[PDB]
Amino acid sequence: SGVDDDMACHKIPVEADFLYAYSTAPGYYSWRNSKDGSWFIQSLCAMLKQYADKLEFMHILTRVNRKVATEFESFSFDATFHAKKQIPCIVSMLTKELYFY
Amino acid sequence: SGVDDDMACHKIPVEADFLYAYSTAPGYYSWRNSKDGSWFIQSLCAMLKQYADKLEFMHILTRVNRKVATEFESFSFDATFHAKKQIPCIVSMLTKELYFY
Amino acid sequence: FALDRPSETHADYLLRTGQVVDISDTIYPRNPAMYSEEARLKSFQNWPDYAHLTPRELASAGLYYTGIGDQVQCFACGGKLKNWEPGDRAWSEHRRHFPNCFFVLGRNLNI
Amino acid sequence: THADYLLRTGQVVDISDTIYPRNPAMYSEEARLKSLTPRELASAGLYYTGIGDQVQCFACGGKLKNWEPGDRAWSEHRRHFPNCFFVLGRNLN
Amino acid sequence: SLDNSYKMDYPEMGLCIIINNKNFHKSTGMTSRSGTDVDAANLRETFRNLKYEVRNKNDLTREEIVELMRDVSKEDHSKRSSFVCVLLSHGEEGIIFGTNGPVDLKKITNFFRGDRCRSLTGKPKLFIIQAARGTELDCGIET
Amino acid sequence: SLDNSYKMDYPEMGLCIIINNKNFHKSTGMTSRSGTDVDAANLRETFRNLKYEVRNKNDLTREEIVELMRDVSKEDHSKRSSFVCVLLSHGEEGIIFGTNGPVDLKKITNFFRGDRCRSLTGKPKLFIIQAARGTELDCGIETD
Ligand SMILES: [Zn+2]
Ligand SMILES: [Zn+2]
Repeated sequence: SGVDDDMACHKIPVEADFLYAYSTAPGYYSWRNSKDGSWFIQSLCAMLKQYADKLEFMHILTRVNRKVATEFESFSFDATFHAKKQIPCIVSMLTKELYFY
Repeated sequence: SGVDDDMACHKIPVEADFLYAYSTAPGYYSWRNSKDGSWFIQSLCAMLKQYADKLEFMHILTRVNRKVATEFESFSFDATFHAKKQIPCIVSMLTKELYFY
Repeated sequence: FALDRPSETHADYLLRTGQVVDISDTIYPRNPAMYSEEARLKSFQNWPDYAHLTPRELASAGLYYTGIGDQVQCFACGGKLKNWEPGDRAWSEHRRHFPNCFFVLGRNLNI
Repeated sequence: THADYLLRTGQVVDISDTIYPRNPAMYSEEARLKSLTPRELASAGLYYTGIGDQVQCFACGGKLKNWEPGDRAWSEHRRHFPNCFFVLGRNLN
Repeated sequence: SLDNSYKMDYPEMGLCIIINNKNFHKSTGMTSRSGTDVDAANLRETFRNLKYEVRNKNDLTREEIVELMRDVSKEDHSKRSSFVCVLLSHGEEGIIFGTNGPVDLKKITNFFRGDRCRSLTGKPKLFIIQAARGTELDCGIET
Repeated sequence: SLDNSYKMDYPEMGLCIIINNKNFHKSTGMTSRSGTDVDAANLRETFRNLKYEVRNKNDLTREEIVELMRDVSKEDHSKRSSFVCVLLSHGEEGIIFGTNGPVDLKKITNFFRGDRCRSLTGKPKLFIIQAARGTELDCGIETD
């Protein structure tokens, strides 16, 4: 059995402090360049390189969202896959801000 | 058929600029107080009231995550549901920062 | 249930149907009577001379005297603190031993 | 569908990285400045075509001409080709 | 720089639809969500103070919700800076309940896709969901 | 300020496991992910410059991945400020591929639950996933 020491024991969710930086929205496909890497990773590094030392992680990943959403559009000879866009997906369950600097 | 005009038109993902502020992690239950509202909404308003005028939305919602994760734990006479915790879930697909002020 | 749907799980049932609820709001504060600071202050009628800690500091940390030794109790969590040593700040000790207390946490009590 | 097949199997890929820049030869600004403020146009990635005042972008391949007073190279470049990599900042080569 | 934060100048701040579902048909098997009104209330005050045009709705059916969203998605948000929708109801992974049954959040959400509500394109669309996403419980950890 | 931001002082910055899956068994039906190495490379540089202890892995099987995570989840991250895991592979809603088949992200993720990896409790655990989550395509919308 257990004791009434409920008020003396402090806990945090076992699922807390996790951050999932997805490359595409749920249910969607994720694009790769013929041979120059992927849209997301490409932007991730870029933004990490420029802002790691001056922005909170959420804002950096929000930069990535704009970069991917703004600067990318697919090119295929098959109309079915041509001119497609993509939006990354930030899933944060963090409890504090994360600065790499 | 298409023309060499791609470069002449700019687009953004139709799924971009969306923000889903979930009260609990995927697959998890979400708690309500016997009659005093819900853990999440309660914290949401609280944090919105204090920081709406001085913090970016992500950071505000990150405040909510900590509030819910830190200040709440369930109480039930049934051991099966007693002393349970909860972590909200921020799902951002935003491209810019959002300040309410 | 166990008779009707033997193979299913009652717990999962209660949750899916949203019957599970946190009743903390009917358990705390443990002592409504000592809700107010004044009511609290009014409890140190015989606080021991040896002490290191005055009623106001203790009452302000939500603690009210129990009438025994230097043992006080929290109106919120019901926790008991005693044998206060020099340097012991009411509030700091309160959360050290009861970090999960509503008053300590800032969780709404009742109004 | 064959289409759904190709996607599920991850065979669909963006080949922009093999189509742009449209003209590798005019990749560099100096190469540009070679063949309307030259130093300005070239800086907007546009290189002269040899006809009238018609220039072209090494990246997107777009053509601009008949420049009117007040026309800033770069501003015109993105107005007519807002989807251009050079204009957007998307990696090139 | 320039333009790295949403523009919030626009005349109106935007709509804040609050769907507060408290009672459900016996046909759903779902119990009431007493205490839900305190939320509906609190949110209203909160977002009004933020200059949003709040609109409360209660015990709507899946149809009513779908319909409500569809209508609102067709208003002209041109002079509005953003959009907010708050759902308070039962739910599970990707589902929210109308007083008479479940609906896919996606169906509610799609009405505002950048191509289905041009008036909101490029503007932040916020959805706040207070509902279960399954039956798992976090046992928590000490520290 | 107090509980405003994670503590990043700890001796080490933390691990940065990069799983780079390029070739898959004919049994999976999945095609190769050529160009994936440029990513694996770029990430490595990026996170090294951030002082992370990077560790690359290639063409692991679902078992190897599960195993890899399990092992890493049992190291002692006490002196480490955080943890980062980057997955590059095929996938769909909630799934990622090992060269020989799919695995639930949740299974990989659970190894680091606040109660299964005490060494990381209260520390930020970041998972970066470059993979499909379905076959939907964003047709996009035009911008003034
Ligand atoms: Zn207490
Ligand atoms: Zn161009």
